Amino acid sequence: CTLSAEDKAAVERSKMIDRNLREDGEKAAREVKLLLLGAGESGKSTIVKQMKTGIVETHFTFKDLHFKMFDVGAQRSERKKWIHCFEGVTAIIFCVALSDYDLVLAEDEEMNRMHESMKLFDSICNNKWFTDTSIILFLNKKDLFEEKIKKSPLTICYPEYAGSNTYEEAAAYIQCQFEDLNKRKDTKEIYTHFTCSTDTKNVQFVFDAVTDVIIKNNLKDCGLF
Amino acid sequence: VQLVESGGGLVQPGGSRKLSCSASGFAFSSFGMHWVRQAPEKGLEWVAYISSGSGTIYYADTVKGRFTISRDDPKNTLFLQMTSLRSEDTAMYYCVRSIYYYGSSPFDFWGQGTTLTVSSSDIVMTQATSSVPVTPGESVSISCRSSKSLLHSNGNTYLYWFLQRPGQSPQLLIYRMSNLASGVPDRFSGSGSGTAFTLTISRLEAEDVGVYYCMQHLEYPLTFGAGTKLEL
Amino acid sequence: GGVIKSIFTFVLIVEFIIGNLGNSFIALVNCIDWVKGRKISSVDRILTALAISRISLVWLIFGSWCVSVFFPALFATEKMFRMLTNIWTVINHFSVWLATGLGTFYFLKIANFSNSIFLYLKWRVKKVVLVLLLVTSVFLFLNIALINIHINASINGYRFTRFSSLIVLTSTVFIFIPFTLSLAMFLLLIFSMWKHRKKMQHTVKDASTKAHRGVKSVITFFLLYAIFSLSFFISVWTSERLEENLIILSQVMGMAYPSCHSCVLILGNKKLRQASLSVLLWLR
Amino acid sequence: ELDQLRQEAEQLKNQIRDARKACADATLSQITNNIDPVGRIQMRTRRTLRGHLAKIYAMHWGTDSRLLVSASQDGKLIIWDSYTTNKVHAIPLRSSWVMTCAYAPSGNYVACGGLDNICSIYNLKTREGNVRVSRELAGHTGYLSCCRFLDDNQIVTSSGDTTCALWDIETGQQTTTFTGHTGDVMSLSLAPDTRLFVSGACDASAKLWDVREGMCRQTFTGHESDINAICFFPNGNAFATGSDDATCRLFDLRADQELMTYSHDNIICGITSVSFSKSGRLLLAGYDDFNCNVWDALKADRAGVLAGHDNRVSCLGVTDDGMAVATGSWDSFLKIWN
Amino acid sequence: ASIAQARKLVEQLKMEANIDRIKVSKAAADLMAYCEAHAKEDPLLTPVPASENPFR
Ligand SMILES: CC(C)CCC[C@@H](C)[C@H]1CC[C@H]2[C@@H]3CC=C4C[C@@H](O)CC[C@]4(C)[C@H]3CC[C@]12C
Ligand SMILES: COc1cccc2c1cc([N+](=O)[O-])c1c(C(=O)O)cc3c(c12)OCO3
Repeated sequence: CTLSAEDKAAVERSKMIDRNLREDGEKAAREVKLLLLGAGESGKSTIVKQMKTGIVETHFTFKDLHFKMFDVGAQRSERKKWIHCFEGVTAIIFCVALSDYDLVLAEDEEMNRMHESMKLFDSICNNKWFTDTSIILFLNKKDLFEEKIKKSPLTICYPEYAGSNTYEEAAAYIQCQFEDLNKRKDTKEIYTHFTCSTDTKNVQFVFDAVTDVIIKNNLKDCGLF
Repeated sequence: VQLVESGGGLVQPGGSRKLSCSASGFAFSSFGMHWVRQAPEKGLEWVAYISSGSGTIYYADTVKGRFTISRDDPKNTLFLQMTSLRSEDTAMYYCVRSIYYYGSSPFDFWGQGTTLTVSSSDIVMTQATSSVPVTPGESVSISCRSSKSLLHSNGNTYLYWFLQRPGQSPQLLIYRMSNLASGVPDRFSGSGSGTAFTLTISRLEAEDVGVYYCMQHLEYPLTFGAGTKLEL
Repeated sequence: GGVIKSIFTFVLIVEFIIGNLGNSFIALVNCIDWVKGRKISSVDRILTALAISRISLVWLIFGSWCVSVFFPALFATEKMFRMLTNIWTVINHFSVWLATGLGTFYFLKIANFSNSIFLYLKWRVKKVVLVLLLVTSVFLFLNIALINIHINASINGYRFTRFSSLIVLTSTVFIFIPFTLSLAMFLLLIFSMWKHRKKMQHTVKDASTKAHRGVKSVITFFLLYAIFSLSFFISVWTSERLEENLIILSQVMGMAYPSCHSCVLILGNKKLRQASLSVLLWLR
Repeated sequence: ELDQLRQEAEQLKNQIRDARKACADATLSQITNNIDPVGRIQMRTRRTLRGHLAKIYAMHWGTDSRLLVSASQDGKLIIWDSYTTNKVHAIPLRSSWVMTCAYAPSGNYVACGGLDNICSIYNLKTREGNVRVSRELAGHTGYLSCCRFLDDNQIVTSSGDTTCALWDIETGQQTTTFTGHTGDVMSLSLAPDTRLFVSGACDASAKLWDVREGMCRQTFTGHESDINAICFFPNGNAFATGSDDATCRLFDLRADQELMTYSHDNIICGITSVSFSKSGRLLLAGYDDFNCNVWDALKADRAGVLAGHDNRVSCLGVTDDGMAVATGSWDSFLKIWN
Repeated sequence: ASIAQARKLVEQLKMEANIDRIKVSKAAADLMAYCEAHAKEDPLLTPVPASENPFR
């Protein structure tokens, strides 16, 4: 033994703390963590409102799965000095507005907003920390994008685009560009959804994407990958 | 913080009674509980101990088998179930809290106590001083001797000092022979060598009159002292 | 006659050395990972346990075959017969139930059924796999008790090829049971993956495609083992076979599992496959 | 007209550089050429503190050289007994995104902060028996990076908003703001005299501040990348900085420019934590290569290596008595070295 | 606009310019002397006996 009475009770307290830490960690492991990234207006407010300071932690439960959504848009600092804190998130929710192809930034008007979103997507999709972290790409401002493309041309943001000016082909072109920006196609997947204003279909898409990441990670620890 | 105790009163020999210790004002789940007796004109005697989470339970030799101790952490209450009482159990039972970690101060708070009346190998610590006449403003060196050395291999000596003013619950003064408890004035200071320990008061005040107790915490059959008593 | 005995000896030695290669490679790769400070996953721990059990089994059976071709007089002892049967049944029960323990691990980590009992099992994979071994411990005791009952009658009658056949039948049934559980678990995992694939084909369009080359190998091994074990069951339960080569045949068929399933697991695991590629590079 | 302010700034910078060059007469390498080499310093993992289930990002010893607090993204601050592996407390953080933690010199309070832009002061010696939140200091517009206690009532906090702060805990207000940095401030170390402290930012500049006065005294620029860690020499007249360009540099306040460059050709990964030894001879730096390299301060020679971490060594501290070195890293493990 | 910021930068550079400076030889000597005087009380540089070490 050689342990005093109070030393023994201290070890007992440490064991109780062990038990509480293990319980909290087991609870945390079953709950999915998501990092929300966006450029400019993006649509983060709308996407957060659909599924109900520097970090805005929004928690919701969907189909026996507790969701943690972390917003980092208010950091306004060097992204590379804190982006490693989010290594280990199940997925990154990236929102780009499709109404920003014909809209330029307030400063440096020569740069387009969709091009800023593409630069951000290149930054975080090919980032060294987010190598096995999938991206749930959200393409919002659907109605505004359709109305604008009814008259405006897609060539403003894509001078190398050859196709009609309707919805489907333009949306497919934007999606294809955004996934083709992913250099590491052998370790991560990009899930794309055109944001809907009907019911909880968007949250359903997040749930299925998270289910894929969970199954794929389970395959990874099981070594089947 | 408060530890109000219920139960107690007249009890026929061989009977059973339940003593409840209501806890309020502190994190009860993380505090290890204790029970201490005091006969109407005798010293303090330890009874039981239940830890945080009820993992470890210890009783005394005169208590084992007859008494059982349990805690209801959600209800923040402590129990001391009693069976086959006898006349030697006629004492005021005190509810004692004790947290245990590095730098902790075990036996911080003592409850007011309930008077329970029954109708008709371990360490031993002695305080040969017993009563002593005293005058305010002087210096008093209350001494207490332990049967075996209380200095452990961890460097911590395990002697505690307690103060019981007339008609008041015992109060912690010095823990680990040197550490002044929270709220105690700086006039109190303890020292010793492992076998002999002295508690000194640099200046005496009218509030210091009472009975002083020395306690060991090395081996769990906790032993108190007879109690040095100060009289003006 | 003699030609089939030689053919079965040839398949005996082939199974022996392929099992040696597979189990040694698995154990060595995982031990290298452990000693070098690399990550020690749960799957590689169960793989070490399975490889140890399988290599011990194949060494036991090959030593049996050697002693049959070295000290045939020792093979009439019935004391070494009883002891070797008991030891082999114990170790083989451990190996097979740890194999279906790895099956439980895969099933309860990967599959995504919505059943409440399934969720309960899923969150406690390490409890299920350990408790699963405990529940089948009585099966091990029953298996040991049953063969001991049969060999006791054989010794009394002796004071034995038919008795060998009867104990072979008993052990074959009791090894069919865990393999059956493993096959049901694998089929359930495949069905879960297919349901998931259909759901995401409808919704978004997967993780199933990440591990697909191994499923074909596992299906091939399961089908071959099922047909071979059924054929052995007929050959040693109904077919006469003159009871001439049932000792060597039983040795080879009971050693088929610890030898070939190690190769199938080598194919399935990514770490073992990468180390196999590294070994091939080192050879060249 | 901005032109002649720019010209005057250039002239002042040239004058400062000329004064530094005039001060630089003999390099520290020349003076320390005849001294006894430190030799091979080999330390063993005396105690591994398990229990964290996330990446440890910061830690700080108490003044007793026994207690130890550690912060990780499990939302938990754990105060360990280093002599015997034991957690005296396990504080559940309000925000799990912690990047710094502190231990008060008295030991009564523990500070915590991170991507929540809040410095949370936790009271340990409470009559209730649980660790509570004494004060939640807010006011930074950027994430916290390093919090250090002057005493039980004052704390100096470095944020990513390019500003360092001093606070009064009882009022929970910004008593002084230390502005002047261009990039995000990543680390800070209070001098033993507690009147001065240096803070390192992403602009590859180390700055020296006066706590009482509130204005920068000297600015040091020798690095080519962001400084992630900074630590005072025990003397108080020098300090060392570690940057992502895989080199550590020693600066002196009196001379106000670099003295030594700690770099190896094989070292490409940056430094995440720098702590001196008790005597200042051993500079300990935690790198991103999953290793912590012991550096001789007087001679730029690798005295040893403290390998044993599976992931990047994020936090690294040395006891006040010099009897231990702790090197918590991203593998959720804390190791005490001796 | 940024003119005020330029004035603050100029004033800060001026204040940093007129500060007392010592030769690097003296600073190096001071650091070396501090290392030499406090070397023995450094457990890491000179390992303590197993009896004194509390992390046995
Ligand atoms: C039944 C399925 C699961 C596998 C078949 C393999 C079993 C039945 C094999 C493995 C080892 C074999 C034994 C090896 C050696 C001996 C000792 C000898 O005196 C009689 C045959 C006997 C006892 C063999 C009988 C069959 C046996 C027990
Ligand atoms: C690529 O290999 C696999 C992929 C997915 C599943 C399995 C598997 C390989 C094996 N196996 O070891 O051959 C098994 C077994 C077994 O045979 O132990 C039992 C199972 C399995 C698998 O799924 C649940 O039940």
